[PDB]
Amino acid sequence: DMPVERILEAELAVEDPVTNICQAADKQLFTLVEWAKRIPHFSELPLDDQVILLRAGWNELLIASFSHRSIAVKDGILLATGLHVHRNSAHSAGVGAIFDRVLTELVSKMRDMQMDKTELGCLRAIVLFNPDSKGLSNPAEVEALREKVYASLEAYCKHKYPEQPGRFAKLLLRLPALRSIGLKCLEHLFFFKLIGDTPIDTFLMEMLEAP
Amino acid sequence: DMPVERILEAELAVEDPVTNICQAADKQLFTLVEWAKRIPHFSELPLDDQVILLRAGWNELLIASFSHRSIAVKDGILLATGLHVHRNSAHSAGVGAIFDRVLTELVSKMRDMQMDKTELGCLRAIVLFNPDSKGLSNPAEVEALREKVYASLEAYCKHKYPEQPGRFAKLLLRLPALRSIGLKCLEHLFFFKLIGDTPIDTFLMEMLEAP
Amino acid sequence: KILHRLLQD
Amino acid sequence: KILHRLLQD
Ligand SMILES: C=CCc1ccc(OCCC)c(-c2cc(/C=C/C(=O)O)ccc2O)c1
Ligand SMILES: C=CCc1ccc(OCCC)c(-c2cc(/C=C/C(=O)O)ccc2O)c1
Repeated sequence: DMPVERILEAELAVEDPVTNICQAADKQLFTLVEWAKRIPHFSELPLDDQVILLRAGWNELLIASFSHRSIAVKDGILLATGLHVHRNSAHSAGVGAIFDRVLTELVSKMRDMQMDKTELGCLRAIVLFNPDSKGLSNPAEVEALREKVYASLEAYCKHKYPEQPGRFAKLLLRLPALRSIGLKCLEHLFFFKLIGDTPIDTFLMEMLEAP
Repeated sequence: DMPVERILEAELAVEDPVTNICQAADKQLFTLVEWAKRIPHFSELPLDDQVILLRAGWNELLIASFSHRSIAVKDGILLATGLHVHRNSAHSAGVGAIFDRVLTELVSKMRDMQMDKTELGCLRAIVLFNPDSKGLSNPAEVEALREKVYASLEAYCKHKYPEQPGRFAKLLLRLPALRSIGLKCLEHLFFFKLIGDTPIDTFLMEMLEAP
Repeated sequence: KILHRLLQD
Repeated sequence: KILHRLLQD
């Protein structure tokens, strides 16, 4: 059983522009661990698989969080630290391209369809249960958990928004954009580290380091 | 109307390891143009939008083709040129990592679920109708075409495979892997060009050049 | 360029 | 490392 009610409880339970973005990212990594523990059956996975899943999806998981958190913001991002980053500030920092991609492809799309927190949690759980993660001791088990997530999500969409039959497919079709945006954001993270100009904290540094 | 029958007609109508891979890619770009013309309503889009869509999805479109084409191959890829590239040959060429990703995340997943050519065509049409493509004169029109594609796909899955209710979601959940694999393959293409050691033909070269 | 010529006919 | 310590308790 993969009840969306508990997945919602997990989301509700965890509730220089570049430097401020890295600070918020490092701060949310600690919170991300607590969130994953609240997703049903995640803590029951082998510890090494839990590590693999988080190291593989931490970035997309955080990006999906601050994007949905910013649906009410006008041309800006609301960082977990409480700071509002406007697209002008991001453009003046040299990261305007990827920042714009987040607004057009994620925040705005979430705002237009009024993606609720239950659907966001289900999507974050879907990316969390990535059976393609390399090194998983049992990828089939992780895929079975993913299948139960989007199985409960579809039923929730067809019951909550019965007049929007395509809402379920629309939700899943934002994951490709989430995947590419995460890769690009990660490249920026490596350039920030490589250039050595930006402070990278311990937990965020650990994610930048190889397996 | 977005009949899957015509989308199937489009798929049926177009039916050194690194150097051989680039040759096949360049050869299929010409075929990709013919395929897109057969997708309903694509030729009715503005010429500049047709260019944007193909330049944005040509790579994922070709990768999805040769992957499904290789479901019957054992630990190998079947290039459009008729050459079989085995994972050992790809590993001996230095591109074993991404080649393995294609096998585990795409070919094998397609083989396990017996993805038919109608579903492959629908997925390729979904990536073709990418409303996130930058520069589209009317992204809403492209999104409306994408919605009609996965609307017909869902009905086709629920009718063809009524005992597999999750098949529709499973199909869409391979697009994230397709997105990341395309980006990685594209990086290799740029390294091949930058190193100047690999022959890059005209059409493939045109895709490597900026807008 | 080449794409434009192929999208025409 | 830090992830392991946080996944324990
Ligand atoms: C809008 C786009 C700009 C931008 C560029 C680079 C980035 O990564 C660099 C650091 C990982 C990020 C980023 C921010 C966060 C913060 C989340 C939060 O505060 O809740 C998390 C992950 C990220 O990748 C954002
Ligand atoms: C299995 C993975 C290895 C690999 C690595 C680099 C590659 O790109 C480099 C050239 C674009 C590709 C590739 C092959 C094709 C050929 C398709 C066909 O013959 O139908 C198309 C696009 C591609 O990206 C494959």
